[PDB]
Amino acid sequence: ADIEGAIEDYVSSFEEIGTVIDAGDGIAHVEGLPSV
Amino acid sequence: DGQCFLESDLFNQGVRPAINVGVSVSRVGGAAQIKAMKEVAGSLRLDLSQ
Amino acid sequence: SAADIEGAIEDYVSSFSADTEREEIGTVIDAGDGIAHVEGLPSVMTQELLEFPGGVLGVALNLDEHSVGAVILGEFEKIEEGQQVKRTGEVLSVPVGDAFLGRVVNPLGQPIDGQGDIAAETRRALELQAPSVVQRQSVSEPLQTGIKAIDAMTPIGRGQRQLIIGDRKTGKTAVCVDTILNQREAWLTGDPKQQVRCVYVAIGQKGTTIASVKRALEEGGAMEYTTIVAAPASDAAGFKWLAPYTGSAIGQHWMYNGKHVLIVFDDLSKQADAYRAISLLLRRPPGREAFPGDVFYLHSRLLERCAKLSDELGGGSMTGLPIIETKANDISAFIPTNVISITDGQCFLESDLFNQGVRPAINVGVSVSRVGGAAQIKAMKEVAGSLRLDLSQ
Amino acid sequence: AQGAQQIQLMRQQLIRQLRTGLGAEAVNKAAEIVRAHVADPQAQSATVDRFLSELEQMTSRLRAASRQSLAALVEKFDSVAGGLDADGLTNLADELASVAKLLLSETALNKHLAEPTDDSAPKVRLLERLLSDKVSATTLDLLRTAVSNRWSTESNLIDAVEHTARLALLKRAEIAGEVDEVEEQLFRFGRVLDAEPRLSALLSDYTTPAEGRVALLDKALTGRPGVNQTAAALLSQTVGLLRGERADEAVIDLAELAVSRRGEVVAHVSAAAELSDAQRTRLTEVLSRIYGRPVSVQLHVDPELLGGLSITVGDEVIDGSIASRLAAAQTGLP
Amino acid sequence: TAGRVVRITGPVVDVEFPRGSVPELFNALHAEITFGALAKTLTLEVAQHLGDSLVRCISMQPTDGLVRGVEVTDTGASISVPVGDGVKGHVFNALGDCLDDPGYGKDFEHWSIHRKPPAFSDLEPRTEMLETGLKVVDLLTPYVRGGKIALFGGAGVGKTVLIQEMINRIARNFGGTSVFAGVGERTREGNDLWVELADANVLKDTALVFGQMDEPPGTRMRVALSALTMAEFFRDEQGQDVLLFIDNIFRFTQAGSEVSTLLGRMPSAVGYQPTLADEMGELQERITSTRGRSITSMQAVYVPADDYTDPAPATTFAHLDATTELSRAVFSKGIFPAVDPLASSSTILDPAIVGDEHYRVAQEVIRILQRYKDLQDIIAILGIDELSEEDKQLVNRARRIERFLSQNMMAAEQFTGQPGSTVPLKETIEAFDKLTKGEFDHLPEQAFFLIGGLDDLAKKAESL
Amino acid sequence: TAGRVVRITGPVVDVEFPRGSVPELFNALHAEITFGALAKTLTLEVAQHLGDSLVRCISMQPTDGLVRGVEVTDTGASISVPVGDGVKGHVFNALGDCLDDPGYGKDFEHWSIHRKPPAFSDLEPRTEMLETGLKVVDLLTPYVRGGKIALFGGAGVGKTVLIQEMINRIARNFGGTSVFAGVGERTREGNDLWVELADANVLKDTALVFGQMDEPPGTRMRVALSALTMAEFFRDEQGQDVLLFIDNIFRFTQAGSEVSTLLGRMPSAVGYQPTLADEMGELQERITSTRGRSITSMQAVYVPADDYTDPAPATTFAHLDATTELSRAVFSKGIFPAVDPLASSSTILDPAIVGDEHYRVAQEVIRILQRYKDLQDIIAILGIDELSEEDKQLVNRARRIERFLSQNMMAAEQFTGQPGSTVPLKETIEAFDKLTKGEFDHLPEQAFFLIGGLDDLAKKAESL
Amino acid sequence: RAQASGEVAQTLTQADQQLSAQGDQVRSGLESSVDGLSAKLASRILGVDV
Ligand SMILES: Nc1ncnc2c1ncn2[C@@H]1O[C@H](COP(=O)(O)OP(=O)(O)OP(=O)(O)O)[C@@H](O)[C@H]1O
Ligand SMILES: Nc1ncnc2c1ncn2[C@@H]1O[C@H](COP(=O)(O)OP(=O)(O)OP(=O)(O)O)[C@@H](O)[C@H]1O
Ligand SMILES: [Mg+2]
Ligand SMILES: [Mg+2]
Repeated sequence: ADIEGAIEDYVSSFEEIGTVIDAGDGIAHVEGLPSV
Repeated sequence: DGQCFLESDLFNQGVRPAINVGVSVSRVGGAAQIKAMKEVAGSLRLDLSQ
Repeated sequence: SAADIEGAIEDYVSSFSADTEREEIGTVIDAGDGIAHVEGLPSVMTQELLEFPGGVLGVALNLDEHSVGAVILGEFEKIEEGQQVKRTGEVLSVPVGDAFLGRVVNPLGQPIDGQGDIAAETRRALELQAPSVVQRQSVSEPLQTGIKAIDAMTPIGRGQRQLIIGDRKTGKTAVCVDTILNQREAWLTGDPKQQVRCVYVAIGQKGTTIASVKRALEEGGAMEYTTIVAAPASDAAGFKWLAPYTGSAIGQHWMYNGKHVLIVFDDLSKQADAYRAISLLLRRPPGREAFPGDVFYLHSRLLERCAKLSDELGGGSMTGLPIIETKANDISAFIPTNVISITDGQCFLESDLFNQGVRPAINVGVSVSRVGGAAQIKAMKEVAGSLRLDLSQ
Repeated sequence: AQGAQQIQLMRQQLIRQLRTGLGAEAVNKAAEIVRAHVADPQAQSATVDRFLSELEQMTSRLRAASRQSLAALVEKFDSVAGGLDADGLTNLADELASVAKLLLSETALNKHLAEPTDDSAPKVRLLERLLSDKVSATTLDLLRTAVSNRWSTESNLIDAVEHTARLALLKRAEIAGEVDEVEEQLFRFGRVLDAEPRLSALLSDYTTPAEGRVALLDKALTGRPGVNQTAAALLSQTVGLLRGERADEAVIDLAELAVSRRGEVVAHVSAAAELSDAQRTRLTEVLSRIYGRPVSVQLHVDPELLGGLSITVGDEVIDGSIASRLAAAQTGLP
Repeated sequence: TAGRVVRITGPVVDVEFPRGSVPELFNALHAEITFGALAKTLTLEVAQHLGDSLVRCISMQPTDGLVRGVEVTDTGASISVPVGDGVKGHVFNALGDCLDDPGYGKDFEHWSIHRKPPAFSDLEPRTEMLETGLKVVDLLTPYVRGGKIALFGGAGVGKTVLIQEMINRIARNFGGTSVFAGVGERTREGNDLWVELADANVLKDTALVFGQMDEPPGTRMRVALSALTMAEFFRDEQGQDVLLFIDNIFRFTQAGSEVSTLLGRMPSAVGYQPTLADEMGELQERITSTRGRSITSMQAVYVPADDYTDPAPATTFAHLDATTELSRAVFSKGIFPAVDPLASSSTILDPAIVGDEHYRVAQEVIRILQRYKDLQDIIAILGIDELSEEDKQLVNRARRIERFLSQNMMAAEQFTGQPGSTVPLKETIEAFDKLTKGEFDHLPEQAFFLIGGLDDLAKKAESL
Repeated sequence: TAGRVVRITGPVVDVEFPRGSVPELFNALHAEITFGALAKTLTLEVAQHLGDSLVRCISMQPTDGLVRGVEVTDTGASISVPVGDGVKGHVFNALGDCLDDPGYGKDFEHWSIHRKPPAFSDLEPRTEMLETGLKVVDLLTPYVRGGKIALFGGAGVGKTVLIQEMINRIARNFGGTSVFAGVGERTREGNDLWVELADANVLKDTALVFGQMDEPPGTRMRVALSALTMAEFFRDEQGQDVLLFIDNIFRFTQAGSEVSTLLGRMPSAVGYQPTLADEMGELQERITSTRGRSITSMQAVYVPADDYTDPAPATTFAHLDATTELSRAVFSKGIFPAVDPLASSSTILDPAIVGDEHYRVAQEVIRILQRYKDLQDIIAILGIDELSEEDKQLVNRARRIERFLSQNMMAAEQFTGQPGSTVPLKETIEAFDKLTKGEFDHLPEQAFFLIGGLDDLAKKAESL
Repeated sequence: RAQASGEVAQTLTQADQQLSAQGDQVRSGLESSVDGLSAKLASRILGVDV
């Protein structure tokens, strides 16, 4: 139970800048940017 | 073991049931058909197909 | 007599060597249906020959971070999980030499005719680059098929590629075997500039059909200069995918030595099916018609090695007569059109013409030879200059 | 002319059959002589010595992010545990194993902690609010170091924490001076698992509760009075976190990790019979010369080889077995 | 030691074995289904090694009631079937268990159903003609004694009727042994064939193997191999001349496709297994005759959706000496045996084998029929009236030829009542020579239906 | 800093680099193959960034022999090719390595193979006709000087012969530079072209870049870009008129499709890569001419499965000013060059450009041929005599026009033996005006077959 | 053709007889050769003569 509460707090914790983790063929994947 | 093909063309023309002869056939039949019915219907299939 | 029999075994025993080398091993972690994944072998090369315990050879096609996906070239029935896999330290290659004339050989070069071992001169890798644009010369020497239709309308020259394409039972194998038989008179001259050596590659043909072809060649005296690379239906998709390359390598060895070769591939369509099987078993995502994306690169990589080498490379040649079986007379299919675009000309044998009396059933309109007059003697070039267009009209 | 060629081919075929018969008889008789000669212990040792003399003349699965993170975690562990006593190392190991078990069960927490992020503060807060009041300070520091950095996959966090847990017992043995004992005794566990395939396949805690697996282990393998305590603890810890890997392979990898932590590389050697002490030292010296590292030699002596030694280190194998010689002779006949 | 079931996906079962006791491919494994209503000794055939000591196996009996974790014991050898003269006259299933009396054949010699095809050196081309007695077959598709023959067709075209007709023509007077393989066909037809052979006294000379429709794909694909193993034993050990009827061999590839879908292998062109060619060849290459010992095989082939370009027929075409395509068009006209004379072909229809007269008449008949097919485009719209006079005469004798290729078969009696007829090769050649030359253009087309012979042709013409 | 090969799958290789040194997209990496028979330096081109410092690259040379863990070095720049007047008269491969004189261009200026197309500001439509001497091309599909021309055609309908003929007709009478790009075509055709250009003394003004079909997919993708980079150097850095022949541009997209699935891209339409339009547009828009500096581009296009609705030809049609659609129907009819008069089009066929006289004749020919195409259905079945008198006369005109659109081409002397011909545009217009008006209706059809103009038509008519 | 075929068949039969006798004699000699051949093969396999 308390594990679920800690996970809830961690998820509710979330300028915002992300990082390109994957790019190719006109598509780029951007880690981060939780509020995009 | 055999199909009774009901054609829509015959159905619309009033031929009900629309059993399309020739294409329709029974394989395991013939053996299971009372003797009188077989005697009277032997030539019927050929007549209608012609 | 007994002296030679004793001496051969005695020489083998004396030459037997106890040498040991730092061989490196992997372990099969997955097997079935001709594909085996081998964990380990950090230094295995792409398209390297792996040796499985039962003398069974495979080819390492996929090299991932975890496992090496290899195609078993032989009987995969005995490839269990956990078996040791040794690397041959040799890229995919087959033996080559004059000893292959008159023999029937597996795509790996090991004989299956039941006669002795083949005394190969060397080993040629199946993936040597085709002659470049500067290493060739124009196809000018005629290759006489012996068939009036082909030699008059769609002439086949030494070094160019003539796709015999048609439906079932149209005469493709008949045309190719007649071409092979017609070279006996040239062979008997003893002149390497006229001798035409042959390699009849059989792919996915029932063993009795290959036996029929071999009997026809023997009765025509053609096995004296013909090799058969037989990948009969029974053999896994690996052999059926490798056989054209084995035949092309055997022919290329002679080609680069200044000799003229004639390669027949019955059927490149069965090679494409085998490659599709291998790719789908390796779990490559397929392209159109469920074929692997690079089937064109398969048939091109094979056929483009048939070339007329320039005088600086001995002036040899390799004439390719790939055979394609079109389903339902559809020359507009995918693989047929690929092979047509890869080749220098096409002979379209149509069943309708074959039944009408036109034997062999060359649809004059569709058929064409882009070498044309350059692959004909002056006499036939003059008496048959416009024959094909006249017949199409 | 065709008939002449056919009779010549028939003659060649008969020559082939005669040569095949002669070679088959010769190879069969040679195999009989080889088996008779190598059977004597003196000849067997002579072949072993000749083979040794001939020889005398002769994180990998982790991607970039996971590899660097494991390296950094190992560096932090080396810095920390260097000042901890055997009891401290034991506490570190048990807490690391417990948190690894919790992460294995609590997949959501594992994903939350392992999902890469630019700022590690939320991850550290999540780790602290959940474990800071349940585990010791050093273990919490190691967990913070592990979680703060970025991993390629979620499972890699479990792998890293488990690796640190193993290193805890390894350094506990190292300070205790038990390195040789643990190495040899783990090899003995490896042999026992290899000899009992059903047992090794059955220790998979992925299919059953880890408590039951460790209970089976204690009842069967580490319950024997003669086992070294450190090795028993190591293997119990490994099996309780086995995660589907085969127990025999896990133990072999654990022994390899132990010897690597020492620095040496283990080569598995199979021989027709146990070699002499001089043979052992000669083999060790030649193998070290070949591979440029101190080689630990383990003998899997089996009579099937029927002669010289066979060696397997890493992906490389030396094959001097007389059985291999017989196979080569039989297959190489024309 | 014994294994343990870990996954069940329809008739495919994954079994985990100890680290060092993994069974070989095609080994036979035994599991127990203990649920009372359908408890059985499930038989599995190892098909793949998935790694981690797991092997994926194809079930022979339907995996219903099988529970995860049940013990699986490997027999150490592939599925074996009884062999010997004792098998003749009995009905067996895919696994060799006799059906008419279940205890039979346990003590007989057992042969593995998986075997390499005969070495290439032992193969010879068979060219002796097999005079069946059917005009179409004996003229345009001359069957080969010792060669592979096929009867292609869709649903309801006459494949099974032709198979039984060739049983009457060939098997009834055959001097050797016969084997029949019911692969994915009706159990009703299997029972009918059993009673027919018992009545004709041919049963004692034939071994029947049935893998009929209701069975899962495993047996539905291994039944052909079992029947082929009995046929191979008769061919090799006993030196008997063997006949091998297989109805229907397309079901082998269909079961292969189902098993491939269940084994996770990616689908091929139209959903078939990627190894369609390989799995088809590993069987067909075994049906070959060798130098001193003959095996005449006749195989019905299903053409799904009447699509002759489907990968299964396209693959099985390459493994045949004589092929007899049955078409819907010929079947609708009432031209039983339903053969398309143009698509069908034989490898021995060469002047060097069948003779100059036979080849000439066959080629002329094919020419006339090809011209008729080419004129169909105009015949359909405008009719016969608008053709050229030469083409008009050609089409008239083409209709007469097309109808004369029809014959009254013995197997057709049960349908028509009229007894079957046999036409020797010489009479067929003479009759079709006369037909092509136009000597019968004055007779009505109705005279050539199901007539079988020149004398009987004259009889029916007089009747009309 | 150097990378490390991690995964090899056919022509695609994954390379793992350190964190701070991941190569940029389209950079050129160098690996080494040390196996003796296949030893080489393998050029890889980065195509994707997979994350965790992994890049995924296409191999410009076969990956056979490549070993996992082998070092990979970053060049720091995309594949670069030599440019300058030096490239003229020589033969290069896709990487810029000279073939006929190895090491020739190693000291020239090197330009990146990848570069953005000219901005929309610099573009200006081209509306000048390029008279070529072929009747069909000059009449129905006038070619545009400085514009883009394409030769569509199924497999083996004469694309290479026609492109060689147009090389002969344009380059041989043209003072600027010419560039040929043998993208994935037959090597024999390229060798014949090289020999022909050497003999005609046109090679010195021609730069040839070959990536023929024996090469792996990467070379076929990038040979077009290499030749095109040479072309844009001749365009922008020398202000000189340039011809860019590409045979065959479809091979660029096909090579893209071959590596599409290995790169992790889901297939689209009939097996093509999702990025078909994007990639082909990026390549094509570089071929355009900019005001004051013209590239007369002539690119053959292959039509897979002989289906003009295939995505590749359909998407290529939008990048072309002139389109000569070859067809197998015309080729089978014997009307070489096999141009389809109706499906083919040109954007310069406007009465405001070619003149009302040219336009009227072209449109009358198109109308006559379209009516003949419509009537071919009736003629084949109902017959010719059942048509209207006007339609019958139009059918005669149409057959003669179809056969007059044929021409004895210079590069097709091998097909027919007879030498080629050059028909002036005005003579073509007059001849086809007369044909549409019937002044040559009395001559036989064969008089118009493979005849290059009115004088030759009269000579052939008198000969017949 | 028939005469040549018959002559060839007779030659093949005569060879199958005489060559078979020759092979029997050579096999008799190889029977004595086996001992030395096997001894030397074993010596090479083991090394150190023997
Ligand atoms: N020119 C010809 N004249 C007469 N008969 C011919 C001719 N060419 C082939 N045939 C016969 O026609 C049939 C064609 O057989 P062949 O094996 O040559 O064809 P195919 O197209 O290669 O067939 P498959 O795909 O089945 O191998 C055989 O009966 C052959 O004997
Ligand atoms: N010679 C014949 N004379 C009269 N009727 C016939 C004849 N041959 C077939 N038929 C009819 O056609 C039916 C076809 O039966 P058959 O079992 O041969 O069909 P099939 O389509 O080949 O088989 P399946 O359904 O297994 O694919 C027969 O049951 C009978 O109705
Ligand atoms: Mg053939
Ligand atoms: Mg049936």
